[PDB]
Amino acid sequence: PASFMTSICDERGQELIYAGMPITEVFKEEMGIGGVLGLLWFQKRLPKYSCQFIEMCLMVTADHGPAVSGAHNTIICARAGKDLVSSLTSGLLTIGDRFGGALDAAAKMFSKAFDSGIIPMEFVNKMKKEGKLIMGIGHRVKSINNPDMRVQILKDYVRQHFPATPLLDYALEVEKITTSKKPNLILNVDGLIGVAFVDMLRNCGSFTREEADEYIDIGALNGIFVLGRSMGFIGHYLDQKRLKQGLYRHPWDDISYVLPEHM
Amino acid sequence: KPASFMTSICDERGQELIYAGMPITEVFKEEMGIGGVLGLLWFQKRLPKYSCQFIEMCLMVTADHGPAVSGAHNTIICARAGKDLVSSLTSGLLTIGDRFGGALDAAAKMFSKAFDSGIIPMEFVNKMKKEGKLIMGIGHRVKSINNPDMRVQILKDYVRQHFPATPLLDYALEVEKITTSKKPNLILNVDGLIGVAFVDMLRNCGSFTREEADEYIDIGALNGIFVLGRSMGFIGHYLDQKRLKQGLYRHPWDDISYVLPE
Amino acid sequence: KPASFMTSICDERGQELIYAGMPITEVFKEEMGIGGVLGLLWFQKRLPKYSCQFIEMCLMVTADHGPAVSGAHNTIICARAGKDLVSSLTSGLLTIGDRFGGALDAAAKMFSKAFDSGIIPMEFVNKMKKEGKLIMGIGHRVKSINNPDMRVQILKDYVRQHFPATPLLDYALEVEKITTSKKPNLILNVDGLIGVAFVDMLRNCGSFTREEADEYIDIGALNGIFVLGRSMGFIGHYLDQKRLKQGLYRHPWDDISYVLPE
Amino acid sequence: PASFMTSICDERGQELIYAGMPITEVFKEEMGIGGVLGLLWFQKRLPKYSCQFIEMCLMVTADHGPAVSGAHNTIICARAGKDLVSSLTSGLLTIGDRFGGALDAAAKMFSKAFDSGIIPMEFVNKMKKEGKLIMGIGHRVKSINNPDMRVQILKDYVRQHFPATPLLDYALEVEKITTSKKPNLILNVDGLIGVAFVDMLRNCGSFTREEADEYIDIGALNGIFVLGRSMGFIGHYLDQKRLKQGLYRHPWDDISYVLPE
Ligand SMILES: CC(C)(COP(=O)(O)OP(=O)(O)OC[C@H]1O[C@@H](n2cnc3c(N)ncnc32)[C@H](O)[C@@H]1OP(=O)(O)O)[C@@H](O)C(=O)NCCC(=O)NCCS
Ligand SMILES: CC(C)(COP(=O)(O)OP(=O)(O)OC[C@H]1O[C@@H](n2cnc3c(N)ncnc32)[C@H](O)[C@@H]1OP(=O)(O)O)[C@@H](O)C(=O)NCCC(=O)NCCS
Ligand SMILES: CC(C)(COP(=O)(O)OP(=O)(O)OC[C@H]1O[C@@H](n2cnc3c(N)ncnc32)[C@H](O)[C@@H]1OP(=O)(O)O)[C@@H](O)C(=O)NCCC(=O)NCCS
Ligand SMILES: CC(C)(COP(=O)(O)OP(=O)(O)OC[C@H]1O[C@@H](n2cnc3c(N)ncnc32)[C@H](O)[C@@H]1OP(=O)(O)O)[C@@H](O)C(=O)NCCC(=O)NCCS
Repeated sequence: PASFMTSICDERGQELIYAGMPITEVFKEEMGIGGVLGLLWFQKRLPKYSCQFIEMCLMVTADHGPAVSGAHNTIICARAGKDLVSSLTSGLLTIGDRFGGALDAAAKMFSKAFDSGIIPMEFVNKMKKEGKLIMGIGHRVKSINNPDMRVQILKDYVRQHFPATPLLDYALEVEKITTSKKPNLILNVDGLIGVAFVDMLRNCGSFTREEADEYIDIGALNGIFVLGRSMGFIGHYLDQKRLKQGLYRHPWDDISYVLPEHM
Repeated sequence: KPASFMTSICDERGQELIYAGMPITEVFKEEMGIGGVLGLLWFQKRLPKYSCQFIEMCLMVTADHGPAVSGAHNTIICARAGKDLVSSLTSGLLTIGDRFGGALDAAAKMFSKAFDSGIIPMEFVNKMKKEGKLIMGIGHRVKSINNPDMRVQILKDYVRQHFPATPLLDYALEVEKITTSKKPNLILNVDGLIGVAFVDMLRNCGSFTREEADEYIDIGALNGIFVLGRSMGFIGHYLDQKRLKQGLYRHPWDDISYVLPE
Repeated sequence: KPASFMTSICDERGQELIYAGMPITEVFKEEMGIGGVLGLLWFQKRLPKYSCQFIEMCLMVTADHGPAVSGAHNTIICARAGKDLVSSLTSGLLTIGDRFGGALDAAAKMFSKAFDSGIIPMEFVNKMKKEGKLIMGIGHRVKSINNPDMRVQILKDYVRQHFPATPLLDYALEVEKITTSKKPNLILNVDGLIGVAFVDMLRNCGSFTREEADEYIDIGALNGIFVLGRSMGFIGHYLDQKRLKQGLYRHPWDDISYVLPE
Repeated sequence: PASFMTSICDERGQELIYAGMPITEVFKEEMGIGGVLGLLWFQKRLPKYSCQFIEMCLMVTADHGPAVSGAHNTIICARAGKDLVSSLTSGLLTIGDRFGGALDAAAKMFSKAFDSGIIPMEFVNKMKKEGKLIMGIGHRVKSINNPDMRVQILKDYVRQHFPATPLLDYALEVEKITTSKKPNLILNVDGLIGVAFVDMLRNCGSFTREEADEYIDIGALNGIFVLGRSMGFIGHYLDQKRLKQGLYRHPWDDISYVLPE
């Protein structure tokens, strides 16, 4: 009896198959990278606007400079003379709850609040009372004084193409409240993509409510940022190889050593 | 004090994000796509549209090749071990670079070295057979002339229809005519096609000098293409094992030979 | 500009290296060993000799458990793909977690909470079984009451002979009597044994307050013991695959059920 | 035919075995961590002085502060709220030719020079003429004026306990020359451990010259630093969490953005 099960790709036959679509049909149907992601991650032929939204998400998350945790770590590996994969992975491993990997939790938290019937102000006050950070809100450098154009682009697309945007609308109401409290509490790219994907999955017509919930629960949304930002991290690796930057060592003047005494 | 880091690809400090000198709104207004964003971030060039589309086609054809290959299998094992997406993806990516996923790069370098040495295809084939070296990017387990690899056919047709010049692909196709005459399954395979066509894009699209094209190949651009493309399939395998509720795996002892010292 | 980083464990700025307030020469003069260095670097404490020796025993008993387990299997595949030592080690380490090798933190937390709350062993088990929650540190795929784990025996024997008190181990063993009477594979596994024995060590060695001991459990120190110990074996498997001249692995299709959508 | 082959550990029986030794015998013989490493990596019961040297190497490489590439990367992951393994791995992935991973190359380069009969001065000149860095030489902060006590501790042990140290003696002659040229060109911890392991493996009696050279070739020596430094990287992970350190973002003033116009 077979010990493994697989559903997404069959490479055994005359032609490669992605989720029951032979590769020739993938190209004949002009499915693009977004359509291939729809097949491999969601086992569906998603609508064109959904495929294009996926591609837009990969484009807008591609890079955000060398200062962020993962790009900084990739740059260090590259400067340590490591190979592409080691350097990329060293940076990818920083993606999580604080940096880049709040899409899953933003989708879950905003969907829960919305579906439960609580209004935006009740959601904000409940999270504050419980000491819970709102996932998908907040940014170290972008703010109401320095808005995030990636969020604007995504919003504009969703409004032009999506048949329904109730969760995005709810999250934008939350953002009006949080930014009035502190200017950095914007709806960040993780929050935008997360809530937009809930609206997309629930209303595109390719999924049942249970199927959409399963995709959010198993972590598909965070994958969008991982795949998108991998392009920028590889770009930083290549750039540092071209720049011929030597081994980095962090300066002692930026480190406070406070070791135990009387040992 | 002087800056310790240098960067050339992206500037997020302003009001509007910039990728290699193009503000993010312009990237979208010019319909650059994923391939154009790659050209900006990896090469700091605005590539022609046909080159951007070829890059996307490469990412589509390399997206996945089933669960049995080294990296997909390692990602599946992590997923079955209850790990998170990034850990599982990275466990599989870490298998890439030599015997798995390294042939795009190896084929681009080998064919480029032969072409740049000024030797003709027959001299190249004979030099490799004398040196007991396999030609990288040549050979398939079952495909042959008149039974093509469809991934090769699709990409090759696009490249020949859109690229102004394809001298390295032309050379590789001349090598294929010779190797297939020796053994019919010695076709130009998908690694060979992508490798040589990617070199032809860098050398002939007009955005690079030869020094820049050769440098991007040397520092690993084709390793990047395989990694970025295949990451999509590996994430897919992670999600699939969770969808299929697959539990912890432990390899059976009946498929392991234990030969410890006496 | 104020310092952006804070650190407490090692100072390499002076002529002589310092580990947690001790110059490296003093570490060797005091014969601290690997276990004593771990006490300094992970806990910033001087530990009794039996605690240091227990730590070393844990690292020795977790060093390896064959090539079939998730992480060793992944390391081997990665070595067979021609990759380097660190990539291959890390591909295997990334499988460590809730199902394989990384149940020490959760076992320590769940047994400590039950023990501290005064719940008797049967009430803890029945609760967990009624709730469908797995008891972390219980269960094994191949070891059982019919095939006992000698690593557990060795650890138990040491802890009972050398520790001043073993209340959490004693509680966990009462739980194991109950779970193994239900199903023979529901043994106290190495993750459970080390997890509870470390709680007993931290709480009763005299180097920690209860609050300090609870914090190190909370932040995840205990899983580190298995990661550090098993890294020796995974490096061993990497070297073994090179010494055995093992080639590229591909999982056999006969062991995979392809159920794609129609 | 079996799809996997293995020779280091057999867990199929009632009692676990490491390279032919049942786990109870490992403890009965007081083999320690160093002895277990001898079994799992070298398939040998090594002499006690070799086992103790292995343990000393793991102790001296355990940590070297938070500024080095790998510790820094681990710290960044920890500050990004990641788990232990992800954070450790992010730092281990920096180990290589420049940082922590020059033991294999130092052993190879020094062994091939020594065996070739070339004297230390002519080896230094030959590498300089060929534009090749001497692996195992050099350090960013340790120098003639800021010596490395780890190297001193290791040297003292090797001189007191090893039966023969010809490669270490040769490397120390190379160091005298390179440090006269530039103060940073010390024999670093990678070079010391690499060359000492060649002396250990060739002269402990457990290996033939062929077996000893194969170990250098497959890359066992780099594993000593990886295994040792993993303790320090885990220590940094724990430390950042205990210190409740938040998400890090590098300051823009320390980055020169030079994009195309
Ligand atoms: C991204 C992030 C680390 C940036 O935080 P920051 O700008 O450095 O802000 P600080 O951590 O200094 O916190 C400042 C204050 O804002 C509050 N705050 C920050 N982010 C918050 C959020 N998401 N929800 C609620 N309150 C938040 C803090 O609790 C703190 O309040 P206090 O003054 O009452 O203590 C943080 O907003 C966050 O963790 N967000 C959630 C994860 C996420 O969405 N990440 C993706 C963006 S990188
Ligand atoms: C796919 C592949 C296994 C098919 O080969 P095969 O039909 O099994 O060939 P065999 O191994 O049975 O060898 C049969 C003959 O074909 C030759 N041959 C096979 N592949 C060849 C290649 N790529 N270039 C030149 N000659 C080749 C062999 O040298 C042998 O010649 P001989 O009979 O004169 O000794 C093989 O072509 C291959 O591995 N190609 C990929 C090369 C590559 O890109 N490798 C990347 C990792 S280095
Ligand atoms: C290690 C582990 C995967 C082995 O599981 P296994 O032997 O393959 O058993 P299965 O997953 O097939 O489960 C079989 C039955 O035993 C039960 N079971 C297995 N582990 C259990 C646990 N830790 N607590 C309670 N019940 C358990 C299952 O609930 C199931 O019960 P059912 O017959 O009523 O449905 C599992 O015991 C586990 O996850 N343990 C907790 C994690 C841990 O401590 N890991 C370290 C050891 S590798
Ligand atoms: C560790 C290392 C990166 C530190 O370098 P550093 O002190 O920052 O020195 P720089 O890179 O600024 O180079 C300064 C000069 O010393 C020379 N140099 C540095 N390391 C050298 C070596 N290992 N062999 C010969 N010359 C060396 C450089 O060539 C340069 O010479 P130049 O001024 O004539 O161009 C470097 O010594 C090295 O790569 N060593 C080999 C790898 C190794 O053993 N690493 C383990 C220690 S972290």
